[PDB]
Amino acid sequence: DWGEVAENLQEQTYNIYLTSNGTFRQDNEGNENFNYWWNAHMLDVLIDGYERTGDESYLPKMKSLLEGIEVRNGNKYENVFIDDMEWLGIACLRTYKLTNDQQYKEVADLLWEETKQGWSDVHGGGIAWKTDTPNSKNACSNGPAAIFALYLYEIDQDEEDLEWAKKIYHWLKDTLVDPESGLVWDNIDYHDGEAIINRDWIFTYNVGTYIGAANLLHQATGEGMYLDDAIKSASSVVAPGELTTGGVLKNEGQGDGGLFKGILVRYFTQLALNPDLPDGKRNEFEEFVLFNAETLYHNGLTSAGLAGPNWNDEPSGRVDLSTQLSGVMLMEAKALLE
Repeated sequence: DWGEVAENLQEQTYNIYLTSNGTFRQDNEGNENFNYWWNAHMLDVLIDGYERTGDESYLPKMKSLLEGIEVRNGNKYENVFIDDMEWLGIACLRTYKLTNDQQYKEVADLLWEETKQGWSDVHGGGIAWKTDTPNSKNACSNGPAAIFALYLYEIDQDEEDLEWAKKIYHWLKDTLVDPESGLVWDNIDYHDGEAIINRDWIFTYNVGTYIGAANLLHQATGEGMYLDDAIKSASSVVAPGELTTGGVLKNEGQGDGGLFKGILVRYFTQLALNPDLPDGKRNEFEEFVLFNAETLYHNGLTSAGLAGPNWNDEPSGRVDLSTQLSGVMLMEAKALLE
């Protein structure tokens, strides 16, 4: 069953990438480089496993990871990459909602304060990409920020957190979202004195976090406009276009790009579980997840359980942790859809 596929990928990922301090190394060829936001998504994958199985063995692995991230980041959680902080904050609030472990909440609160400090009037709003790159406002430092704020609002029910979610999402939609397709451009930045939007870089995980934010805003407010937003973006993901090759989410390389597919699948799946989704869209989205899962399972996984950047070809060399996490995420999402 899909659950057993996901469990096997979980075990393989853990054993191949485990390294010092309960964190996870950059690749399977001995590169020990610490990648903060990849390890945040490893936390996300471990939570996926815990939620599926209820197996208590996930909990020490999660906790060690949380603490190891702090150590390998220089004995602090703050990072000059603001998107990094947002991703870890999301994982921490997910875990808090599931375990009530206050250590995760305290980390998330620190990171939320860091995140808000990244907002500025450059380009009319939005959270900066990095604390030393204030003039770049990126989909990956805003979509996740809106999700982070929505999890915080769901938990502490402080209205200022929903205010923040709405502010962030409104700026994102106005600036970086194509009004017709709902695809999401990577960033707006100043280059040689002038403001440029990179429309060439349409990445899976940016439309993914836009969908995720839209879906959570729908759940936080009830307003159908958010669900319509989510549906338009997701429908453009399913239909043939820039993000698919033969009905399969495209190869976006390794390194950071290796993780992009998995993040889209995560939030795509959360949309498909939205109770107010029309039945036809639900069936279509579930089918899309199944088709990608089948394709990776039969054509992309090496015998040892490693997924490559192209879910249709087995990798023959280095596999970065990010790439592998995307495969694990797809399988956990399929299992979640039963």
